[PDB]
Amino acid sequence: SKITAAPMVYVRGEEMTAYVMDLIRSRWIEPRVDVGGWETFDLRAKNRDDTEDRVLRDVIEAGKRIKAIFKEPTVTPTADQVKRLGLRKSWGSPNGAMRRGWNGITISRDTIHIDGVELGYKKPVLFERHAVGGEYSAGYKNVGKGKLTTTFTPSEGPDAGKTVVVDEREIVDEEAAVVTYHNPYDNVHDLARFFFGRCLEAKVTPYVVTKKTVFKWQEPFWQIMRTVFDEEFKAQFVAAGVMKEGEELVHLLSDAATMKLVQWRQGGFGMAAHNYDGDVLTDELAQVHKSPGFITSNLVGVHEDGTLIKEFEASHGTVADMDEARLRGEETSLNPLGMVEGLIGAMNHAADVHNIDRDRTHAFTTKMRTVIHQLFREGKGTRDLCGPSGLTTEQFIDAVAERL
Amino acid sequence: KITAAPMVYVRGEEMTAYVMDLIRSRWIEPRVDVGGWETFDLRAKNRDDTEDRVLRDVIEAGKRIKAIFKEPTVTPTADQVKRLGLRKSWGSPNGAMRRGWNGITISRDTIHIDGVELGYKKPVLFERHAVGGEYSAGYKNVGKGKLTTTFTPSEGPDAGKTVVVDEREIVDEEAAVVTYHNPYDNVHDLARFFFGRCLEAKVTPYVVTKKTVFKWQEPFWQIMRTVFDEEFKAQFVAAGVMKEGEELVHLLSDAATMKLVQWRQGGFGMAAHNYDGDVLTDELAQVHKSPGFITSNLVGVHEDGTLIKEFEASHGTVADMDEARLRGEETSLNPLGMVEGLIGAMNHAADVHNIDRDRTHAFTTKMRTVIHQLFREGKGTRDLCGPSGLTTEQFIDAVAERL
Ligand SMILES: [Mg+2]
Repeated sequence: SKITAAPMVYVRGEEMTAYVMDLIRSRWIEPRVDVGGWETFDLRAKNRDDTEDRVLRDVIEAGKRIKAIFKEPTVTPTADQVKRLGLRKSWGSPNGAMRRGWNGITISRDTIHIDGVELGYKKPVLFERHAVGGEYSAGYKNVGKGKLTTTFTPSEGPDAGKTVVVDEREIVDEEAAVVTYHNPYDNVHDLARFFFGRCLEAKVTPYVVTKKTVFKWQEPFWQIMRTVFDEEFKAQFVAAGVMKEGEELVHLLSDAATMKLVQWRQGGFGMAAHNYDGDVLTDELAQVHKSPGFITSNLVGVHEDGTLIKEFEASHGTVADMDEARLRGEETSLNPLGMVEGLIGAMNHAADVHNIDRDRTHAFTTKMRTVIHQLFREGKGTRDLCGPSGLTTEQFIDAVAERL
Repeated sequence: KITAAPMVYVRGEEMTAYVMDLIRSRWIEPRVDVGGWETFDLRAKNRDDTEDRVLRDVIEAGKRIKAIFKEPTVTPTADQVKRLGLRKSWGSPNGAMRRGWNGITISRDTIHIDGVELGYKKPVLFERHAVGGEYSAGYKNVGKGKLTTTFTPSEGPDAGKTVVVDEREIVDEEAAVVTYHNPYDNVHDLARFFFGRCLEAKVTPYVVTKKTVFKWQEPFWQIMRTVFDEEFKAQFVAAGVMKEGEELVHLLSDAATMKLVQWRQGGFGMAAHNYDGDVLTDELAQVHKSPGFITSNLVGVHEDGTLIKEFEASHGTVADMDEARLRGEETSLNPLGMVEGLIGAMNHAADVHNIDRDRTHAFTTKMRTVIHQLFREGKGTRDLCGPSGLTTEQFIDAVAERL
């Protein structure tokens, strides 16, 4: 019989990545997997306009209920795209919505490796980007001279109801930005447990990355991680030989971590950072490794029922330049490994979170990975890694499908 | 013997202070009268003992003299408070200097030696906005409650009218609440400094921000682009850097981290906000070779319009080599990054005070040429020349010999 796919949200995009995933679903998945349990959503920039971001609020609904999501790269309907695609209106990045709609704790940005192919990092690297707070949710104004005041009124504790001044300053410039933001730190307890759990499993030395020396408000991010590590993980890490006795959890300053990403070409490490630091450091990580596509973008949130909501996406966009090449009858060679790593993760999580056909699903997803890696070893991968004698997009799809 | 102009000299500790003591004893003092040098003891212990009056005195001296050389220093963090037996922890001196001297820019440029291959083939220039952002934030660590940010303009048609900038319910038992500002008036000055340096160096300039998401940053780009288009674009075309119709490029901060790893040919410049510049200049140093292979020059302005310039190396005091030294063992400290700082400071001191201009400039040029030439001959330090490289004292003597 075919493998019974567990309930999973499948978010289709457009352009080259949608063309490639249609071939992957048709030729790799569907012959071997009953995907009846998949809930499919059309996130074409058009369909987000045409439905007024209904299809987005429906994806978020399906996500909270099913807890496993594969998302293809999508076109954010920015002002440039409204004109190009003849849309009616402009719409924001879906990330903030998904990060809050699924109680996000982290975006896992991990190095993708190919057995038999050497990339920038020799061994796996793990990165945890705090999924919430910071400047991504800042309120702000561009102003000239005047007085800026920030007050806080606690709702609890011995000073409930008492308004206190957080900051007051005189702006003395004719052109200035004034900015307020918050970092919610309650879920850093869960982030710590998730991160250290993953790092132990992977046998990588974990590091915590902040600017807490100057940005002193960041101290809790560090203190919560050290506390969870010392009480719940330091023993297991010494026992597994990842860390020696007496060795302590190391904090790295954000600016220093940019230097460690370049130095530490052996890999075998893990880092956890705030939202913005993680955005910037993970792109540096991508470039040292190979390119954006060679890092995951795996959102992990916490359901009210205590299980994890996990969304998986490739770290590249829809590759419109290649879709143009295709529609000019020029050969293409899209490496689908980034998106396949995402689909594997989604299918695996769906099987685990629902307890449906776990053994067969994990065996199939592992075989897909093993088959792809072996083609790359033989010089039968895509042209990004195998050079000009590498296979086209379609030749690669067929090469994998024959070997499943 | 050269009469040194008035200059502030900020002394540190550990390996770097020992190295600079020798440089002064063997290279400077036998050829230069350093009467005009005002020296300041910025040991962590001296910051702690004077309750930072020594840092207050450095800022007052810098405003008066306008030319500052600063050795690497130990910031009195909680760990250094333990290690050095201090009474209190203290912040870095940087905020005090950058704000105290009306900072505009921190210029952080790759250090190059003809005939020595480092990470970037051609010079790279970086302009970090010296002030603003989270470096001057107010903040609290709080629980649940209501956070309100108001602004009252003092000028214009809405003067006196308090407006709401932000209002949000904090729903977490543990949260940071943060308010900061970006002062953009001196970005007009940053832009002219940056594009002029890039034009001189013939490098392609880029502006780096997160303005697509952090939209309050839009003016940083608009000010720079307006200055570029009005004052510099045609010059960039005529210098062979850019083609007609090519526009100034904006890079997102996260994309710029990728470009620093990719663009190993160098020949580019980047301008960024304070924090973006902090992280990118550390990345820049590492791709080039190491922390000290980047200059660090703060440019500010006195209320009388005279530029205040401070110069330092981009490395620390290298405690580990001081330890190895005190154990009688061999060291190899490359002093080029520190000497580039001293050269800039003495050159500015000479230019601002008009004291022995011609001879100071010749001595500073010779110091650099003598150092660079020794590296070309495999008689540099072991960081560039390998084990066959000279020791700290051997390198100091070798340079002394050739002046
Ligand atoms: Mg720094």
